[PDB]
Amino acid sequence: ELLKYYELHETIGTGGFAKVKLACHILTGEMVAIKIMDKNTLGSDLPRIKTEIEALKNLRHQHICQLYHVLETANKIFMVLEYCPGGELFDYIISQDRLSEEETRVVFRQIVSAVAYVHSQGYAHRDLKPENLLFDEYHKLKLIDFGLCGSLAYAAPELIQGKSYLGSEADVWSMGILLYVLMCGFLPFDDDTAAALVAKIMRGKYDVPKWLSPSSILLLQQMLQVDPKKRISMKNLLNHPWIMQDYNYPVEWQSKNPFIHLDDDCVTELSVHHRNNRQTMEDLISLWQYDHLTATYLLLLAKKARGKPVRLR
Ligand SMILES: O=C(Nc1ccc2c(c1)CNCC2)c1ccc(F)cc1
Repeated sequence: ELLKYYELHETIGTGGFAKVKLACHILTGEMVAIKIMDKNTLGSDLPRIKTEIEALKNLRHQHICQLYHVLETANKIFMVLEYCPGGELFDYIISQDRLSEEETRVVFRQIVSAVAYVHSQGYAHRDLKPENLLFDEYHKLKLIDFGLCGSLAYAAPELIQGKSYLGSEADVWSMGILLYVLMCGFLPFDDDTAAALVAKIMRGKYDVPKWLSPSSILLLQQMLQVDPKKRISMKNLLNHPWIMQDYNYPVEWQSKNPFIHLDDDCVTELSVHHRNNRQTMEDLISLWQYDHLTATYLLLLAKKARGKPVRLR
């Protein structure tokens, strides 16, 4: 209803919180994903989502899944998001059992990039797990659900015991757990009772498979220090020996597509369409409301990047 700015297609994952519906932006012809939140189901965590959405308006990175449009009806919230055909990182591992060191490295370098960018913008994800890591058609990673139950396995020990934590030192712990599951295909700390799970995280002791290389084991033990003072810093991680073991350059965390100025061709096409001049069109865009204009601009930008003509129907 009312979001007939879009033709609706397939359903690609329902949660008891938010469902995702596939869609097509009428004007641009561009494929999109729609996260459908129900305000009734949220309730005591609506500002949780509003703050999540407000962070997501200020993040423009190649490994962050792009927000196009927010739409809030009487009872529903619609997030219009970058289309990620490739699927989830979680489902990518379970199908390969585990990834090669060389492939984990390729993927890991992308997580580091997305996460470093986020930090530089003065945010921490505070939930890095393979269920938040989507793949595009070019098999590049995109980061989702910035939100902050079964994230207890990926939780930092100082986060567990309600101590004073830094959001980056936590993000580093999470990336250690993720690095483990990438190479092994199972969790380093895992238990049926959640108290014994909490015990193993504090103990800091974990299994090491025979297939793990020494540099791997060594990076893992740098990353899964219980004491946050002892954990590897984000700064030291970008140019780490292991990280640079195949592609001998540090992580390119800097946004490769910054929001700088508005694109000329997009502004001219929106001016002809919305039947007003360049300046009145530019002012209207620069307001960045995450309405249909923001979606049309950002999706015309997408169309331009593909080498398709910068035109609405
Ligand atoms: O576009 C998304 N996923 C997607 C799109 C197409 C297909 C899939 C996932 C998986 N089956 C093949 C087709 C997507 C993007 C963002 C998001 F938060 C949730 C889902």
